[PDB]
Amino acid sequence: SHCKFEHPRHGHLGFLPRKRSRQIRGRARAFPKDDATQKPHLTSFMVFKAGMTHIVRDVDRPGSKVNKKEVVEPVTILEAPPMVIVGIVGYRQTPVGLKTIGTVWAHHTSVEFRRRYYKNWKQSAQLAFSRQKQFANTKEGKVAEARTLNAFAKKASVIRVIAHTQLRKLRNHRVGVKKAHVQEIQVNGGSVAAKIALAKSLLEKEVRVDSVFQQSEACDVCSVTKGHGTEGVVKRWGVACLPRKTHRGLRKVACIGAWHPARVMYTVARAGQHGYHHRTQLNKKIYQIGRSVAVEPNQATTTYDLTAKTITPMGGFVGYGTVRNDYVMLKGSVSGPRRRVMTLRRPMAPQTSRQLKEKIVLKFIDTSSKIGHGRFQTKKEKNQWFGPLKKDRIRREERLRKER
Amino acid sequence: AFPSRKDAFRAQRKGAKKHRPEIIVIDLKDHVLGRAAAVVAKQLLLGKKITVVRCEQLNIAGTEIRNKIKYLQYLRKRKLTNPTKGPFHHRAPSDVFVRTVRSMLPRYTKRGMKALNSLVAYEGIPPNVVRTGGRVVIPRAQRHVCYRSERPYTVLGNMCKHVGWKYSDVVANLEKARVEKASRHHEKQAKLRDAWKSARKEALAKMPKHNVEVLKKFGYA
RNA sequence: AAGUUUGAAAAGCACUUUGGAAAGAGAGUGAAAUAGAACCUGAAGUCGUGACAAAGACAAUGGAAGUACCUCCAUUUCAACGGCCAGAACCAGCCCUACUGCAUUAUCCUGUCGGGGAUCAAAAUCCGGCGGGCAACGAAGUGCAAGAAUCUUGGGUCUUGG
RNA sequence: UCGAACCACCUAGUAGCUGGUUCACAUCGAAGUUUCCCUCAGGAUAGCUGGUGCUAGUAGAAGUAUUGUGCGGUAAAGCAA
RNA sequence: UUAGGGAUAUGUGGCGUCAAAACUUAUGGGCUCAUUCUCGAUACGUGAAAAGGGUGUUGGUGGAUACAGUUGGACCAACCGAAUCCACCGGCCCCGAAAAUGGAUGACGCUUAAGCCCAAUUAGUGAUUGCCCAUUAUUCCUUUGGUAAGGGCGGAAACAAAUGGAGAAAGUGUAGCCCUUCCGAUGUAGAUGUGGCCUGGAGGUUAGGACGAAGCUUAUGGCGUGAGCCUAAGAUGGACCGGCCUCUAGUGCAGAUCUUGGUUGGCGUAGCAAAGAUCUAACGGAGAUAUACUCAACAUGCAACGUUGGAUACUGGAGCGGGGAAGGAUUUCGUGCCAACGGCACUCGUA
RNA sequence: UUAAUGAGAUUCCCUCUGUCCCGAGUUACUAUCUAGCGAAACGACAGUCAAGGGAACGGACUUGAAGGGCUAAGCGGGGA
RNA sequence: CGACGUCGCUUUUUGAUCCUUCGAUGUCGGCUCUUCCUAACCUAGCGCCGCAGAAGACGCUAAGGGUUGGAUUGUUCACCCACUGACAGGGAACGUGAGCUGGGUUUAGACCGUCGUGAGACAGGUUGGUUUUACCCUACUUAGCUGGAAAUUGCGAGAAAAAGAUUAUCCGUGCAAAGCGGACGUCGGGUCGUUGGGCCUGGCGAGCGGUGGGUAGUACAUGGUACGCUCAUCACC
RNA sequence: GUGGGAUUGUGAAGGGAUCUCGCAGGUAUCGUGAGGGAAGUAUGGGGUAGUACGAGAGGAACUCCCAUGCCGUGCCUCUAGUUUCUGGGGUUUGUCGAACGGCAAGUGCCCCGAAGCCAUCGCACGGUGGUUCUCGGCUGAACGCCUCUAAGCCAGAAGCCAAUCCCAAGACCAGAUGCCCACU
RNA sequence: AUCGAAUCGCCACCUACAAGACUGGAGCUUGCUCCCUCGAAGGCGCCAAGUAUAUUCAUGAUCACAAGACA
Ligand SMILES: C#CCOc1ccc(C[C@H]2NC[C@H](O)[C@H]2OC(C)=O)cc1
Ligand SMILES: [K+]
Ligand SMILES: [K+]
Ligand SMILES: [K+]
Ligand SMILES: [K+]
Ligand SMILES: [K+]
Ligand SMILES: [K+]
Ligand SMILES: [K+]
Ligand SMILES: [K+]
Ligand SMILES: [Mg+2]
Ligand SMILES: [Mg+2]
Ligand SMILES: [Mg+2]
Ligand SMILES: [Mg+2]
Ligand SMILES: [Mg+2]
Ligand SMILES: [Mg+2]
Ligand SMILES: [Mg+2]
Ligand SMILES: [Mg+2]
Ligand SMILES: [Mg+2]
Ligand SMILES: [Mg+2]
Ligand SMILES: [Mg+2]
Ligand SMILES: [Mg+2]
Ligand SMILES: [Mg+2]
Ligand SMILES: [Mg+2]
Ligand SMILES: [Mg+2]
Ligand SMILES: [Mg+2]
Ligand SMILES: [Mg+2]
Ligand SMILES: [Mg+2]
Ligand SMILES: [Mg+2]
Ligand SMILES: [Mg+2]
Ligand SMILES: [Mg+2]
Ligand SMILES: [Mg+2]
Ligand SMILES: [Mg+2]
Ligand SMILES: [Mg+2]
Ligand SMILES: [Mg+2]
Ligand SMILES: [Mg+2]
Ligand SMILES: [Mg+2]
Ligand SMILES: [Mg+2]
Ligand SMILES: [Mg+2]
Ligand SMILES: [Mg+2]
Ligand SMILES: [Mg+2]
Ligand SMILES: [Mg+2]
Ligand SMILES: [Mg+2]
Ligand SMILES: [Mg+2]
Ligand SMILES: [Mg+2]
Ligand SMILES: [Mg+2]
Ligand SMILES: [Mg+2]
Ligand SMILES: [Mg+2]
Ligand SMILES: [Mg+2]
Ligand SMILES: [Mg+2]
Ligand SMILES: [Mg+2]
Ligand SMILES: [Mg+2]
Ligand SMILES: [Mg+2]
Ligand SMILES: [Mg+2]
Ligand SMILES: [Mg+2]
Ligand SMILES: [Mg+2]
Ligand SMILES: [Mg+2]
Ligand SMILES: [Mg+2]
Ligand SMILES: [Mg+2]
Ligand SMILES: [Mg+2]
Ligand SMILES: [Mg+2]
Ligand SMILES: [Mg+2]
Ligand SMILES: [Mg+2]
Ligand SMILES: [Mg+2]
Ligand SMILES: [Mg+2]
Ligand SMILES: [Mg+2]
Ligand SMILES: [Mg+2]
Ligand SMILES: [Mg+2]
Ligand SMILES: [Mg+2]
Ligand SMILES: [Mg+2]
Ligand SMILES: [Mg+2]
Ligand SMILES: [Mg+2]
Ligand SMILES: [Mg+2]
Ligand SMILES: [Mg+2]
Ligand SMILES: [Mg+2]
Ligand SMILES: [Mg+2]
Ligand SMILES: [Mg+2]
Ligand SMILES: [Mg+2]
Ligand SMILES: [Mg+2]
Ligand SMILES: [Mg+2]
Ligand SMILES: [Mg+2]
Ligand SMILES: [Mg+2]
Ligand SMILES: [Mg+2]
Ligand SMILES: [Mg+2]
Ligand SMILES: [Mg+2]
Ligand SMILES: [Mg+2]
Ligand SMILES: [Mg+2]
Ligand SMILES: [Mg+2]
Ligand SMILES: [Mg+2]
Ligand SMILES: [Mg+2]
Ligand SMILES: [Mg+2]
Ligand SMILES: [Mg+2]
Ligand SMILES: [Mg+2]
Ligand SMILES: [Mg+2]
Ligand SMILES: [Mg+2]
Ligand SMILES: [Mg+2]
Ligand SMILES: [Mg+2]
Ligand SMILES: [Mg+2]
Ligand SMILES: [Mg+2]
Ligand SMILES: [Mg+2]
Ligand SMILES: [Mg+2]
Ligand SMILES: [Mg+2]
Ligand SMILES: [Mg+2]
Ligand SMILES: [Mg+2]
Ligand code: NA
Ligand code: NA
Ligand code: NA
Ligand code: NA
Ligand code: NA
Ligand code: NA
Ligand code: NA
Ligand code: NA
Repeated sequence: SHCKFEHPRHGHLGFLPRKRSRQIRGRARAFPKDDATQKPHLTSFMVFKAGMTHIVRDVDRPGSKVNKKEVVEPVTILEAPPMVIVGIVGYRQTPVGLKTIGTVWAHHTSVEFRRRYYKNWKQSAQLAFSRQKQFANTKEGKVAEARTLNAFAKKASVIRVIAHTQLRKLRNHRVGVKKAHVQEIQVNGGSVAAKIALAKSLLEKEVRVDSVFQQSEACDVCSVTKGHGTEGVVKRWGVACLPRKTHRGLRKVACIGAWHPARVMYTVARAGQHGYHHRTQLNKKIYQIGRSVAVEPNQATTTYDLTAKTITPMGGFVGYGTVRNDYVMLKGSVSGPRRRVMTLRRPMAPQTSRQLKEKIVLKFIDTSSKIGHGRFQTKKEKNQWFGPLKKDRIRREERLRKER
Repeated sequence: AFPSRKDAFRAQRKGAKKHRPEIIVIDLKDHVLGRAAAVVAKQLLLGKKITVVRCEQLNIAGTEIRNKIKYLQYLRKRKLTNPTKGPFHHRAPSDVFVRTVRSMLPRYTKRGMKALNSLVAYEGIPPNVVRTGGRVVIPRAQRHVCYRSERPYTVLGNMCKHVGWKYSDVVANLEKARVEKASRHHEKQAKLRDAWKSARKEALAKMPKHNVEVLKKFGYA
């Protein structure tokens, strides 16, 4: 008989199977549609999630109750050290999908890029790309590279560059990994000849995030969510809890199927892996593209709040540390925990909305302690509240008298 | 597919030359889908190695909408409790022909799978088949002898493109380039073709006279 | 519930070596320890091991025909010898196919006259009168056929036996 | 162990009811219908079947015709009988 | 409609593939187009359909008009130059035609059908069997049994080895006395027959065994339609036992929620989670600091015991305190000991 | 009829709350992994489905669709 | 919309039957959870109206999505309060008890009415009344290892490749063109078989390079790479 | 050919034969995407506008803009919840002679409490093209006229298909690459 | 390098394309006439590198997987 009352089913059947992601990094499954009228450009960048904070800004949209009024928006800070281009790959269209034509490697590759080819790099012979280096720049090596490049011009419809992260430049103590994260970045815009020209010009060079994205644009985020291991149906799928009277347990699905079909359907909620799934998230507005603190210390200083602050909150980002490189401030939240590498992709949905077109001007960036109810924005503000402490007197007295 | 190093090493030790099995290449353009499949299925069961090309130009009787609805009724059949390991609906015209041949074979026997594995299907004519030799047709499965030309018919590629096939434009672009390249090559080699024609015509005046009379008796001169 | 049924005799395993011991490895007794003390014989079922056979997913098993490989099995043959294999000859018997005559047409076959028809004009389809008649090429697709495969060297018989 | 305890015995209590019932081949081969029965999940009793035959091996034959000679009130028809 | 086999023909059903047969036959005629249960190809099988309707197409019947009917032009008659329109009845197709997992002319598919009706057999050429499938028909071989049908059976004569043969029983039944001939052969319940098979004993007879009986083992083969019989081998055994005639019986097992013994997957699985708890050094102990090479130690002897001293904790006087009854009867004590037992362990023990 | 009494049956109000909206976090003992020890129930044979017929609801049969093998933790649709 | 009639469909009602199950297929309702149907309540389109507008009626395609909170009752139904775009109807063994619950139904205790002489009876009322087992196989959910195209074998050779002394006997460029542009030499030896023969190897050089020594400026996010010059070494050789 | 093993059960050490197996792949990246899943869906307000329509009474809609319900995928800056960081303080009974330090009350109890986890109790994000239905039309016969149709066309639904999104080569990728090795 | 194998048509002339209601080309009369390459052959390959002056074939004994196969 039919169910007594109707309610929507729990969970999205399009995110199946709810299994662990094949990779820990975020990878774009598709790239934004190529349009030949634009100049060649890169379409993605790899960043690292540092932490979260909140900002203050005026809202510009007319007709709203918050028009020309201040709002508070949570933001995510992602560290974006520059990326190194190490290779060029070309794809030709076939009736069974894209096929790689070949790979043009750079003449020199970084040590941290070659570490990706080893499980124990320090105790290995470290012979990666040693024969490729000797073969290249020779008479036959130069011809082979030219022939591969000509094949891209003749048969390729898609041109991608091979880029890798710089964990030496990140200088993060909690990240752990020393082998670079390698990904392919599609070159959109222009003709195929123009795409190869830009890719060749980028070989062995550093690429900054601000040359791939702009301050007020939106972007897509490809990332892997935080893992929770095995979880029950209540948490994994959001089913209701059974009454306290229930024998043999409450956090269960009461009926996992009718008598016929004499099977459990794939649409029934079951316990299993929860979290650590790859997700492509849409329309994350960039709120700031920050410069490295070594270059510009006043990262969190705005035209309205003149306090000299960096983006790093008092006491550091919890479990991550200091943001020492360029960074991207995305509106809202992104999937995955801190320290995790993430891919920022140029948006694929239309960007004609008023919300997506709005120009963002930050008025205040919070830098209070993320540890336990931060009430000071800077260390100087904390000093003015307390003044000299007992440990300040001891340190000063020894310096004032014993050393002088 | 890709040969093993042991296989390559054995061949060099044997010192053999390049080998190609006897393969029949069928041009399926303007062929009735069911009649071509039945003929090909019997030939596969007789031990023939068959490669079919231009599967996107096969024909089915009736309007395109009627045959599109026929495929959509096939698409809706799936194992409800688990669509994986359910019926697998292939959208490409070459896979549609392969499925049609498979249903005309004893697919659940080793002998039937030997016949099925001897068939290779393609959309268009790929480069590895272009120069292998002359293509064949099936006269009893051809459209202009099978359909009354007043009746509407569908082209398999046009039907497949609207039910999920995503490479209709790729095949069309590749087929356009193939015909231009083949036409340019055929526009060349004309001098070679006419040179041999005049050599056969002029040779009649150089051979012994009684050999010419024998040729005339059997209609070769 | 339980045969103390080891062996003819206890001759019931001295002694060496490893082990805490139980025991193992040797060495001895005995015709025989795979007769070592609940000890004659020692089955089935189940399990271990070595060797080999392979084998997708058709639950496995099964039937019928072959084949590949094995075979501590049986029998036969080993000189103009064979009870083995194969091919051609001939015979007898079957089973097949080739080669056909008798009868019958008439609502028919022809010529001619008249009508009628449609044409630029005809002819023909068509209907009557009269005169002749075999539509006879492999005449008809109509009734029945008995034609010695010897003449005039058909085929098969690994579907029979010589 | 209780709407009649436990132990041994009569007791292998009776059961038209349920279950089981151990070698091969050969020649034959059914019935669920009749009558009676406190008879309706069972029996007797004819019928069908096997075995043994007996009698002068065409005899007193026949799920069939033909020809004579009887029987009939269903189909149809009728209501102007 | 059925003994065990072969060949040749058929029956029903079929000849696009699956799947043997028209490698999609003809030099046969017509009809049909059906957009989400998706035209049709369903005898039985209603095992899917009606009333009603269609200016879909293809046929008929009967009437009407012919310088017609339709247009343009002035509610009727004129230009304009060909066949129309009125009613009715068929064929196929269509609508009527809505159910619950995804699915069914068997599937694919088929539309110059591979659909429906009809009609053929290489086609207006010359005459009357296209092809494929049976446990059917015909025929050949073999078996078996008859309400079976007949012949032969008084050794014809001759014939050593070394170098034509063998048999010939007056017979129900056997390895059938031999030969020829004809017919039948499936079968539940059930009946009967069998010089039919097998087991333990008895009266007879004739044999075997220490140069190996019974029993047991088998890719040991042979014989029999079978029940079974026999041989071979044992790198099995160690003392009895086979054939034949007759007699006799506690005489043949796959199943009875059958009986008894043993084994077995589940399975190194479920578990061994109330009563809070143990740590440390030393001593004891076989219970260790247990090692080819390399090698300073870790990364190659782990984990577990008893006693004593410290530490920590529990019982908390209605006590895991100290004594008795009932019940038990040596569990008490010392020494020794660790096969079994104390569901882990023990060097400890109510063993 | 009835004061008092009631682990008796019923209705309402105050208080109170995770009973609920609507779930979240934490602890001990498990489960889980290891060392030692070590069962039972059950067990024709087995174990992927759709439709079809069929003793009218198949794991075996017909026609299709799936199906590479072996595994750990769960789970209660089927195994009528 | 449709009387008198008439033709259907459905299996969400009851009845009829007695085919399956009586060496047992767990009974109502609710809770939970998933899926399916369409005879469509809302949501998307579109016709028509006794269609001015607004609000509606009727109909077509369409099941993708949605379809509520409560008082009484064990209830299914029913009814009322309220919200809403709307509060549509159904199937899945009257879906779903080794998923729960146990209020009802339907044991034994007990009370009432009616009936019965009585023991007792009542599709009459009432109160109280044990809900067992998964560790097996599939299914499903996650989680590991792992071979395999003759789907384990055959040596059983098929490229969504190139384009030539038969893929050998060079590299680019071009259209499978016409053409065009490039290429390290030299001096010996050994060793096999028609032309400046194949292969192996040594000595002098040169060139393109890989590493390290010494040096100068510059680039890049700024410890760490690249680049000029010059030595040494190795490789093509 | 070469390398490594073995053969059938009553002894030992040596010789042959005959079988089986290995003899070219390993290891690390970046990608392809067949097939399968599949998701966004509704309401209100502003404005249109007291306008169209209507005698009056009454009284709409699309572009656009702003919110919201349900559903979905995440996240932890804020706010809230949670404490065996028994963190820091209090506080009761017992207890070590007291103080100190503590301890016991299976976390004694009370207040506050980081990190982590977590709530539509907080916060962020949730998209594009086609093919067609029904239907409305264009051209246009059949049938001199007529007619959306019959041959052709146009437009076109929350349906359907693909893009986006998730898993992904038993889909056996002759896709591309890094190092050895083997062959050469 | 085991390895003995089953397979028995080559190509650098087919290995380009499209249409069968009309595709060799014209005319007007639109189904006839006229012109041509006459509308029914991918080229080779089958034993003298080419149609002739020629030349080793055995005993591999009458079938047997061709006892051989880089065309
Ligand atoms: C009272 C009453 C009516 O309701 C029921 C409910 C259950 C049953 C049991 C039967 N159901 C099928 C099978 O025949 C039986 O299964 C078993 C386990 O016995 C009978 C009647
Ligand atoms: K007999
Ligand atoms: K037993
Ligand atoms: K029952
Ligand atoms: K509507
Ligand atoms: K009662
Ligand atoms: K897809
Ligand atoms: K789908
Ligand atoms: K693969
Ligand atoms: Mg509903
Ligand atoms: Mg329900
Ligand atoms: Mg329900
Ligand atoms: Mg309970
Ligand atoms: Mg309980
Ligand atoms: Mg914080
Ligand atoms: Mg045609
Ligand atoms: Mg001795
Ligand atoms: Mg012995
Ligand atoms: Mg003995
Ligand atoms: Mg013994
Ligand atoms: Mg045994
Ligand atoms: Mg064994
Ligand atoms: Mg089977
Ligand atoms: Mg065999
Ligand atoms: Mg006349
Ligand atoms: Mg006459
Ligand atoms: Mg004829
Ligand atoms: Mg004759
Ligand atoms: Mg003969
Ligand atoms: Mg013969
Ligand atoms: Mg008692
Ligand atoms: Mg009875
Ligand atoms: Mg019985
Ligand atoms: Mg009989
Ligand atoms: Mg009765
Ligand atoms: Mg009975
Ligand atoms: Mg009975
Ligand atoms: Mg009557
Ligand atoms: Mg009458
Ligand atoms: Mg009357
Ligand atoms: Mg016969
Ligand atoms: Mg035959
Ligand atoms: Mg066939
Ligand atoms: Mg035909
Ligand atoms: Mg039918
Ligand atoms: Mg049928
Ligand atoms: Mg019928
Ligand atoms: Mg009708
Ligand atoms: Mg009609
Ligand atoms: Mg009609
Ligand atoms: Mg009609
Ligand atoms: Mg069908
Ligand atoms: Mg049908
Ligand atoms: Mg059929
Ligand atoms: Mg006979
Ligand atoms: Mg004599
Ligand atoms: Mg006798
Ligand atoms: Mg019989
Ligand atoms: Mg006895
Ligand atoms: Mg005797
Ligand atoms: Mg043996
Ligand atoms: Mg055996
Ligand atoms: Mg005997
Ligand atoms: Mg007995
Ligand atoms: Mg037995
Ligand atoms: Mg039993
Ligand atoms: Mg076991
Ligand atoms: Mg366990
Ligand atoms: Mg327990
Ligand atoms: Mg305890
Ligand atoms: Mg101690
Ligand atoms: Mg050690
Ligand atoms: Mg130790
Ligand atoms: Mg205490
Ligand atoms: Mg206490
Ligand atoms: Mg006290
Ligand atoms: Mg006490
Ligand atoms: Mg004691
Ligand atoms: Mg123990
Ligand atoms: Mg099923
Ligand atoms: Mg179950
Ligand atoms: Mg469970
Ligand atoms: Mg009913
Ligand atoms: Mg019943
Ligand atoms: Mg049960
Ligand atoms: Mg039962
Ligand atoms: Mg059940
Ligand atoms: Mg509808
Ligand atoms: Mg809907
Ligand atoms: Mg739905
Ligand atoms: Mg139910
Ligand atoms: Mg029902
Ligand atoms: Mg239950
Ligand atoms: Mg229930
Ligand atoms: Mg259940
Ligand atoms: Mg109750
Ligand atoms: Mg009374
Ligand atoms: Mg009660
Ligand atoms: Mg009661
Ligand atoms: Mg009670
Ligand atoms: Mg293989
Ligand atoms: Mg204490
Ligand atoms: Mg608190
Ligand atoms: Na005349
Ligand atoms: Na016909
Ligand atoms: Na006889
Ligand atoms: Na435990
Ligand atoms: Na009471
Ligand atoms: Na079953
Ligand atoms: Na099947
Ligand atoms: Na808080």
